[PDB]
Amino acid sequence: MKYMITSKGDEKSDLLRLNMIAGFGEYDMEYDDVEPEIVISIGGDGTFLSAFHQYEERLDEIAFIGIHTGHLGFYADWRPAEADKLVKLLAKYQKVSYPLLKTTVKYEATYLALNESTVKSSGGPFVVDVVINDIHFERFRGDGLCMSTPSGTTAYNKSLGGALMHPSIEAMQLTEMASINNRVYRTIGSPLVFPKHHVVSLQPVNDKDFQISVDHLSILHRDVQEIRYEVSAKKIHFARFRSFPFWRRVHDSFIED
Amino acid sequence: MKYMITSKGDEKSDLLRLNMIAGFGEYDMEYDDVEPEIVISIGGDGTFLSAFHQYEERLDEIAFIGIHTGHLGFYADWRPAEADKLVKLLAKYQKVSYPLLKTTVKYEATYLALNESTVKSSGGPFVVDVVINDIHFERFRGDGLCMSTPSGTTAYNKSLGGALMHPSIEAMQLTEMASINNRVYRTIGSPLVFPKHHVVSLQPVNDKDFQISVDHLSILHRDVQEIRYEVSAKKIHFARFRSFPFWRRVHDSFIED
Amino acid sequence: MKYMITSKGDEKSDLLRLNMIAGFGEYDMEYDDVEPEIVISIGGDGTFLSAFHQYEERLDEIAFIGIHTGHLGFYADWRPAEADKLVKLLAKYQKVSYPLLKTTVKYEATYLALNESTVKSSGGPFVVDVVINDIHFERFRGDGLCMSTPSGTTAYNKSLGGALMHPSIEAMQLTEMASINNRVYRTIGSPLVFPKHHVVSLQPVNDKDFQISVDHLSILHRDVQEIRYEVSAKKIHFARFRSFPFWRRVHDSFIED
Amino acid sequence: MKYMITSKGDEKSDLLRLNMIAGFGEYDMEYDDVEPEIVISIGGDGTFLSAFHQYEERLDEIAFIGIHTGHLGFYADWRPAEADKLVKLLAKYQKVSYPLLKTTVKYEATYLALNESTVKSSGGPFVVDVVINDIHFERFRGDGLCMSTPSGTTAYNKSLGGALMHPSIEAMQLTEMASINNRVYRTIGSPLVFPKHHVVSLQPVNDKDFQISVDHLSILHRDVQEIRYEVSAKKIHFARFRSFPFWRRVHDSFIED
Ligand SMILES: CN(CC#Cc1nc2c(N)ncnc2[nH]1)C[C@H]1O[C@@H](n2cnc3c(N)ncnc32)[C@H](O)[C@@H]1O
Ligand SMILES: CN(CC#Cc1nc2c(N)ncnc2[nH]1)C[C@H]1O[C@@H](n2cnc3c(N)ncnc32)[C@H](O)[C@@H]1O
Ligand SMILES: CN(CC#Cc1nc2c(N)ncnc2[nH]1)C[C@H]1O[C@@H](n2cnc3c(N)ncnc32)[C@H](O)[C@@H]1O
Ligand SMILES: CN(CC#Cc1nc2c(N)ncnc2[nH]1)C[C@H]1O[C@@H](n2cnc3c(N)ncnc32)[C@H](O)[C@@H]1O
Repeated sequence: MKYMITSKGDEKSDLLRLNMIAGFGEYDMEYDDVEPEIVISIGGDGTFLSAFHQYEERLDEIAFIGIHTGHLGFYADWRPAEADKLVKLLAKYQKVSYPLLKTTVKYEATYLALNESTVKSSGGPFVVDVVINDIHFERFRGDGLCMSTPSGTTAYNKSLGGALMHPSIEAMQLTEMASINNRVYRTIGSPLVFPKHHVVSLQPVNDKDFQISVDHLSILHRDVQEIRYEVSAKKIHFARFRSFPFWRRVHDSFIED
Repeated sequence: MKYMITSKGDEKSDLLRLNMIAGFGEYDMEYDDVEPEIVISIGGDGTFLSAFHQYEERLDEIAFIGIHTGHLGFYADWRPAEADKLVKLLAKYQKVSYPLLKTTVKYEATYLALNESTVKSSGGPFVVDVVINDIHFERFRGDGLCMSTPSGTTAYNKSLGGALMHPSIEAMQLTEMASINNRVYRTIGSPLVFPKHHVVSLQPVNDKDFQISVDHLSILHRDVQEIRYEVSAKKIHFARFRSFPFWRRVHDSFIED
Repeated sequence: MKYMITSKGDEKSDLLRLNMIAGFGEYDMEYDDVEPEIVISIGGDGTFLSAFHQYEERLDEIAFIGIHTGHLGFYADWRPAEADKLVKLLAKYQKVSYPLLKTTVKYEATYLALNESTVKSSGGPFVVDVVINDIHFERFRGDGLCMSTPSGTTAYNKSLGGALMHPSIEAMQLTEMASINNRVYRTIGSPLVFPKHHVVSLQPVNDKDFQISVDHLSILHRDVQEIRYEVSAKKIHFARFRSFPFWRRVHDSFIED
Repeated sequence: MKYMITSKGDEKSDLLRLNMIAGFGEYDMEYDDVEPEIVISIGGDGTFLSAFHQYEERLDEIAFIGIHTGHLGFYADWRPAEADKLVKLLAKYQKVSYPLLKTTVKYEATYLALNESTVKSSGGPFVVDVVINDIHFERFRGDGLCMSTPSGTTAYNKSLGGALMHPSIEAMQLTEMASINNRVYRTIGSPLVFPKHHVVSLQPVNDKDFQISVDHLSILHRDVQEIRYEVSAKKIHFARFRSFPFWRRVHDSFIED
């Protein structure tokens, strides 16, 4: 089938990429970066995120694979030494799917996030009303908010005090960035975990300009009327070759390897 | 059908209980506290928890209802003024189910928790190995651990920094109590959210005596070899009469009412 | 003696300012906004912060006073109804002094902060080496860092998890903003409280552009070689007329009033 | 002068203790465990804490020294290889003093803490009114409270989210253990740092039995009317032989060594 390989760009990743293309050439495998069925990322989790967004319009037809040439990643979770075994088994596997986060920006534009989407103010203070399923929940004032996917909970969400969720749970998690809490403003404080079909809506109070991020991309959006978050109906599909449990991936990354 | 009413014991709850029994008497309703189909709790969330554990052997055949005579509760979420309307509609509704936590103590004994189950040391230091699906995850040293149900996340879990999960998500959440983290002991720190069929196992390192709690009940268990946590196959069934969304219940309890 | 009054600008503050000037005119008091001995702020804590920085070059010769026309402030801690009594007693008091934070930016420029000084990245990732008294302490990667004065601990420092310090303690407190902590980057996590004469130095790793804030002012600094923090030798002097203990000010602002 | 050596009890500590006594015998040094001027602890920080409380009645006349036979401690901060050099220099140094915490239990009894003093309930719920300098600050409900010395901030205080304070600051820090915060109970949440002469008083609401700890000692106190915390007028004196800065001790223990 058709495949493509993206590289971090350094010497180690480019050389491993050319070795895998050479190995794939020994099989009935066609290199195609327009309509591939297999997308292999060689580098780090950031390289994988770029590979994800490069082909986010054909997610239903692609199985992703991440190879880490540096430290272990949560998406790039295979070592370079296993690359030849990867080529062989790719040539002849199972698939697993992770949930995604859909962000809607109304002035509308839509985006998919594999890790998270965050909102911060343009320059002045950040004040938004948080609406959950069309009911006003809180008026947040602080540095910003972060809405994370399950596989994203080990990233920005973790540094903000959020919980780590197993990626088989179809949910999204909202966490706060340095909220003010006194006799005036009151926020929930705790991270919030929302199931599928729940819609979390951010609405401006005064300033309507916001710095909105989706994974690595960050854009200053002007004249924003609303930001809608919900668990996406689309999922990202990984090629699975052996058992690397998520909790073991957490242990190896944060406890010790 | 058969019903029973439990009371907090104070004058307000006992008087409301006798008024509801009198109202139920005007219908084809039989008071029975042995095999009831309807269990009404009048008091607080603690009164509801006692009502839950009193009939935990017939959960599949009971619809629970909570009336709060004090402040709003997450289980006792109906005001005394609605009691007469409750009697009428009970006489002729829909049902909603929340997940439960199964705790297994091997020396074995099993328990169901509606809020959470916690483990603390008998007297000396608390050290346990945390095993997730038969793989060693961390060696925890600290004050204790708390495993929460979704509806329990707004209780002890919240005070420990855990996330608030909508009760439609079949999961359990583990949080830490004052863990040591230095060049010796290392814990994950973040709360962990586990899906159904995941088994979290606590195993002793030196001391084998532990103070184990399940909701309000707390027992000193001796010669403990293992404590197993998993999302229960059983669920608690609530009688539903109108929409009181969980997130609104969170807003009314923690933001303002 | 000479005095001046600054106003938030709204109708309530301007009208109270003109009433106090009229009351001061009934005494031997000279309005002077060039070399005043008394600086009265009417508005909120933000109005007071602007009054502080307007006269930061004559701190040793000025007694500050804050009047809150909205909610209680930690610097604007006197109600408008007490303004006439303030005029009388000003005309004939004691003084109390709070510590300040000195920030040095080397490319050098120096700044005084009454609340705090923060460092965030220009656009990309924020990575700095933290040096305490000329010894490397940690390599911080995250959103930013905040160094707070004692009276500033109830402001940005509090939202970041820092401790509240009584302003009689000559110290500064450093807190983290969403730090990464895994098998690569390692930060202390806890807030750090430094005494007088301790020098905390932030040094760039790759990017040398930083968004540096001092109280309300925020400047993008380019080609930064170092940022030095230390407890200032200067202090801000408040005119004291009665006992409003700091801990009571904390209770009234955060517990209830 | 007179000296004594306490040992953890294991083979390594006892053997090092006998070697130091033999080395001290080659000088005009008298072993005395009744009225020593030098108290050497060989083991861990726990061994040092026991050595501190064994001679807490002669703190003004004793210089303490800690040797760690295991991992580095904050009080036992000298390696066994330096023991012979310690004997020589002891025979002929400077002294440094750390602040202590005085706990008063009224039914009265007084205690000194080098690390911290904590309060937890006897069995039921823990509810106390927190009084700061004779003014009611908050009604705390939760697992307990911890009042830490500066050198104690790296111990229990750190695991509870408190700040790390340099031990030259004469202060005490109060932190919360899992407090309830809703529309009923309200606590400050943040750690509180109190200067000298400030008195923090814990007063019972219903239950008058409390589990009170001071460093390693923990006693169930009955019929408690009040618990008073204040920075002690006494200090612990360490023998200083070279520079091991506190912040370096923090870096070596928590960042890496
Ligand atoms: C760095 N870029 C490529 C990547 C990655 C990645 N993904 C994961 C994952 N899923 N699990 C464990 N590690 C991971 N690394 C963009 C990502 O930087 C993260 N980020 C931004 N600011 C952060 C902060 N202050 N603290 C922690 N993280 C932060 C955001 O998550 C953003 O997406
Ligand atoms: C008090 N008893 C009856 C009840 C209740 C209740 N349940 C909920 C709920 N689900 N959501 C919102 N409020 C709720 N209250 C037993 C419960 O006391 C909670 N608990 C114990 N120590 C705690 C602490 N340090 N901090 C917060 N909570 C604590 C444990 O959760 C235990 O189950
Ligand atoms: C708002 N401006 C005028 C003021 C004030 C003020 N000072 C105090 C005080 N000392 N104590 C109690 N309340 C106070 N309000 C500038 C201040 O906004 C604060 N800030 C910025 N971002 C924040 C965040 N994410 N969370 C909390 N605070 C934040 C920074 O502290 C900055 O200095
Ligand atoms: C273990 N025993 C001897 C010792 C010591 C020690 N002192 C220091 C110090 N000053 N700095 C850095 N490490 C230190 N270790 C009693 C001490 O156990 C600490 N502790 C109790 N429960 C804890 C928890 N849940 N989390 C962290 N700590 C806890 C209490 O602090 C108590 O005093």
